[PDB]
Amino acid sequence: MHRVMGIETEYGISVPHQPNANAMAASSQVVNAYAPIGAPAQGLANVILTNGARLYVDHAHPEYSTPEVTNPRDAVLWDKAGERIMAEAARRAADLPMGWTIQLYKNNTDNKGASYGCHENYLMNRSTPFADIVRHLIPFFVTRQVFCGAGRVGIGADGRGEGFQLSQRADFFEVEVGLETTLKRPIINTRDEPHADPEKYRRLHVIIGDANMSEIATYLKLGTTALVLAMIEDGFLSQDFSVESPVGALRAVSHDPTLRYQLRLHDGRRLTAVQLQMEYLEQARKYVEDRFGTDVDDMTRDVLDRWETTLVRLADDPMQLSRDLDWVAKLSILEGYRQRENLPWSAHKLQLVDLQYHDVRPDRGLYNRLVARGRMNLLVDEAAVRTAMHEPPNDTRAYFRGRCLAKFGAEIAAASWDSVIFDLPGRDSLQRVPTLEPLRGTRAHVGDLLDRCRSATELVAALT
Ligand SMILES: Nc1ncnc2c1ncn2[C@@H]1O[C@H](COP(=O)(O)OP(=O)(O)O)[C@@H](O)[C@H]1O
Ligand SMILES: [Mg+2]
Ligand SMILES: [Mg+2]
Ligand SMILES: [Mg+2]
Ligand SMILES: [Mg+2]
Ligand code: NA
Repeated sequence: MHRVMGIETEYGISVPHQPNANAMAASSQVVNAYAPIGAPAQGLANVILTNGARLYVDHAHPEYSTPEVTNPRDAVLWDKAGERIMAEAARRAADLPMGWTIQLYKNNTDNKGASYGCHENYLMNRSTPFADIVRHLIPFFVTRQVFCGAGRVGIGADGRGEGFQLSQRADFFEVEVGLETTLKRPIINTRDEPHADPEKYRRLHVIIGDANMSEIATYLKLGTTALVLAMIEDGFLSQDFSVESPVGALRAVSHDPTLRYQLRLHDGRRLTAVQLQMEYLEQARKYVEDRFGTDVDDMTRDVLDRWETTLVRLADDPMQLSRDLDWVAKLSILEGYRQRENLPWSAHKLQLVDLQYHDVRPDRGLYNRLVARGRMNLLVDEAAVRTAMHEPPNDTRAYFRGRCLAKFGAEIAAASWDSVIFDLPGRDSLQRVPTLEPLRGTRAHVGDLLDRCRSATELVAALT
């Protein structure tokens, strides 16, 4: 599989025993405690890291945005590195004089009414009609939470309805299509800031997904979506999967973790979320055969196979997926508490456990404690994750960005997705090197050049 993509994750943040601590100040401490090993991004803390990622305060939250990658396995890897970066940043923040003790959560709600975002970004061709993107992604986004959901205790935006639901974010979305990300949240966000030539490219800005801990969930989330987008772009999909009341269906699907809720399609068909997902899987399979046949790459085949297998197991018995899906693993933990301690779904302790699942600390987060016991299926190994904290992917412009920050960090004034700004001794003016093509500036393009250059001056000279 090959499509430029990236994940932004806004982290939940709290300062224990300082319950009214200013969240912007706490977020700033986190980012500023990690900033010694990045460069300012082009008045809150906002930096680029040597792995090509952005780390910044997005109003009330610290946010980590992966470098651009080309496939869902690398998306998992550099997104997981972001969890390690957040944990280390909070650890370092506490070591600084007057530093606060700050807890961070890779989730989407504080269970107190606030909701924050885990955004997926997908490079698309400008020539794809946005109406087609909307028509074909709304039913997919409504139903993919049967394997993408992270689980949530509490029903409704204020979390006071009693029960468990598939997704953290479903209750906070109110419209089908629109521009905002924090109010009147739209299933299809229309932000158009491509960080590339807008005549050729669109960055599809997806805001509906829960942050996932499980690598299988993040992999399926990004991979299945990317396959659906390939069908949209070519014009492959003939069927109209439109659902009658998309916002209502998003919530109803989430509120039924038995996976029996039947959606009403515009054509009167009644399908479960799993069944509509199966119709997307079967279309994906016909599309890959028609465009690739037996020449399908191994990662595309793996995503197709895992997507199909997961849907069959969800239909048979979702609990056999506890090593794979966040909502299933979390539900398993929660049902254990309900059995051991005779707790109803409204018990406050279950909302604490819900949040603990997402704690970035290796010994305190419940997902991390499952991984420590080898109880979750993983796609990458920890050695690779640690490397990915500091080194970029080799096959996007993040390579050029991250390696320049590592090797020429003394001469970088700022950087962003679309440029690196150099300060050369003896040159009066700052030197802006644009990086407009997401697939230029790879190790194949510039690895040897960067190896050879001993200074930013030699690099900048070579590029003009
Ligand atoms: N042209 C593109 N196509 C797809 N992903 C992109 C593109 N440019 C940047 N990205 C990815 O988009 C995300 C941008 O993060 P951020 O700056 O937080 O975006 P936002 O403008 O939504 O806040 C990153 O994960 C980055 O890798
Ligand atoms: Mg962002
Ligand atoms: Mg944000
Ligand atoms: Mg975003
Ligand atoms: Mg932006
Ligand atoms: Na936002």
